[PDB]
Amino acid sequence: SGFRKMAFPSGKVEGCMVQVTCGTTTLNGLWLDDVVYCPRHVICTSEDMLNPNYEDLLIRKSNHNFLVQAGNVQLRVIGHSMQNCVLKLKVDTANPKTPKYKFVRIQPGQTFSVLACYNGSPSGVYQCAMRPNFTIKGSFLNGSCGSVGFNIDYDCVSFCYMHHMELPTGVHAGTDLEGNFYGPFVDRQTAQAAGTDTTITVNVLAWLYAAVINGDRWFLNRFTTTLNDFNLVAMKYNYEPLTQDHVDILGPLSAQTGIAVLDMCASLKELLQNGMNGRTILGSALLEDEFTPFDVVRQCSGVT
Amino acid sequence: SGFRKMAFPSGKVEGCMVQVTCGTTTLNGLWLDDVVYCPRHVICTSEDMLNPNYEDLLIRKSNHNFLVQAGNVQLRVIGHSMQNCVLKLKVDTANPKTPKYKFVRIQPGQTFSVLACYNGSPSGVYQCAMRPNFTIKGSFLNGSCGSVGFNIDYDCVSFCYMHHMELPTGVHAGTDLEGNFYGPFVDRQTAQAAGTDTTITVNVLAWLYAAVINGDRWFLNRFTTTLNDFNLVAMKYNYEPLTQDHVDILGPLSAQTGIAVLDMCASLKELLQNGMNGRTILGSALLEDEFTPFDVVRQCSGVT
Ligand SMILES: CCNCc1cn(C)nn1
Ligand SMILES: CCNCc1cn(C)nn1
Repeated sequence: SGFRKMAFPSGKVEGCMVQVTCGTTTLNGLWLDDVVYCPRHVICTSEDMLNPNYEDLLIRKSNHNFLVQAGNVQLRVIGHSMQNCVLKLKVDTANPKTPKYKFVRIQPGQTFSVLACYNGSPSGVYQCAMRPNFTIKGSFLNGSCGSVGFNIDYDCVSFCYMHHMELPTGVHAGTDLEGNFYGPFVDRQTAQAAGTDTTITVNVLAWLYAAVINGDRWFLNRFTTTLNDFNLVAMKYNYEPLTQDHVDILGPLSAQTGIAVLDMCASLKELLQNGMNGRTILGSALLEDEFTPFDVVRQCSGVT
Repeated sequence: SGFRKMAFPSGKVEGCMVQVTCGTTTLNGLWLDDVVYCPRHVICTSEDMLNPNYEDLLIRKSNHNFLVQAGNVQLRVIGHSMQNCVLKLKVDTANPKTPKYKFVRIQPGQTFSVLACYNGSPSGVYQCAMRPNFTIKGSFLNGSCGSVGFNIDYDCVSFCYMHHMELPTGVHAGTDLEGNFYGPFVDRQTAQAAGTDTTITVNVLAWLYAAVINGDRWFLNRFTTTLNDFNLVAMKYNYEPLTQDHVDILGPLSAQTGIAVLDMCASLKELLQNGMNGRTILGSALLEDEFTPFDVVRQCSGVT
């Protein structure tokens, strides 16, 4: 019993982190096979960052300018290329600790683990969600860029995020491992404001199911609703619309608990309209939206 | 910027987890050097668990009854002993992945990371606090026993917890790595009720400092207080008394923010008396008490 915000075990990713230095900028790289992946803004002077031309900046760079250190050993860079907003540094040594891996681009509402690193050294691991506005609410200090987000399917690491940017509002922006930003963000020190940070409704419902499974049931009411009626209330509270696809995904939790998804929607509707009245659910005073239905099933079933 | 409930990178501990089987019971062991540490209740039939005599049960056990598997390879058990509530299985092979390590017994209010494991395989990592009533609020299913709690100081893993028990109220009890239970709990399926789960005041204050550092300042007020005045209010709200030792420990956060500890106590006093009025602090609607002052300094400074 019990339900925690749980990250994937980080060891397989710890084995991939290296330090990348270009001039006076040090950040983190991801070493998979004989390629080190890092944010292309490693080549920028904080001045450059105001209006950088990456293709022009890169003409001034040679392989030997990219200093890559794996623990206390230097890697030899034998080539470099820019793909979207990431650099790919080809090194002469395959990472011997390379796990089975994939690069995936996640959807808003999907969760992942972040291994926060500084100077290629892991500092901690925490669980994130891609927000509906394509920001993440991370914990990143200067030097943390190139830290990565991932999911693990048994022995295969799916890398989904690389950290690039903090917005003036202290939320985070980054790329998939093909170097494509999530959302409208760019690797430039400019006015970038996030859109509405809506609540990931299907994740809240998942977490309410987690609550029932773990004996927190005070919020269960006598009501039901419809997708359309629920969605009118969701919209009013800046919740993401619930689709039949979401209902289908919650089916297994529905089955396990015997609470119809639309009944749980009617519980959530009353929580939105009435608040928590100073009560908690799974030790939270707000409705948690950074567990997916898959997360709740995984944690409630003990997958390794 | 940003502040997350962050666990230590788990890789050094992942390298230590093994499966221990005695008859039909499989749980987790910790393999350090040529010793596997596991809960002694591995020898119990769920029946045994009602009133177990461990010394008598152990007379019926031989080395060859303890099946220890590290990944898909069997370890040879060449001796076993009981220390308090843990078994020490001596194996013929030193764990080649043994990190620098210590066994420490933590105090209530101290935080640590848990690597939740099943069949010797890591499932996730999360951050816990030893509660003032010597329970922890974990995420543990059947098979999770022998999962461990730890802190990391650069390259040295301090092991502080091994998971043994779920209480009827779904909170968790376990031992240090010398096999001594935290609190009054025993490895018997009997009436064990936890005492008052008080709030770890010094940790709340630490987290309020974390909030100010990260730009959440709405709760800062014009007031101060005294340790004695604050403690009268703390007692009323089932908060742990604040000592001068706690004030001393918060000194560095005081210095960094220029908010005197007693001023922050007066902010916390108003939050207790007035509530949050539907506002959040670092994305929480309740006062978080599972960050130590050391945690806040570490995360706010980016220690690896
Ligand atoms: C535009 C990316 N090509 C740069 C380069 C040059 N060399 C020798 N290796 N990589
Ligand atoms: C009471 C603990 N001693 C048990 C034992 C017996 N052998 C051969 N190895 N360990």
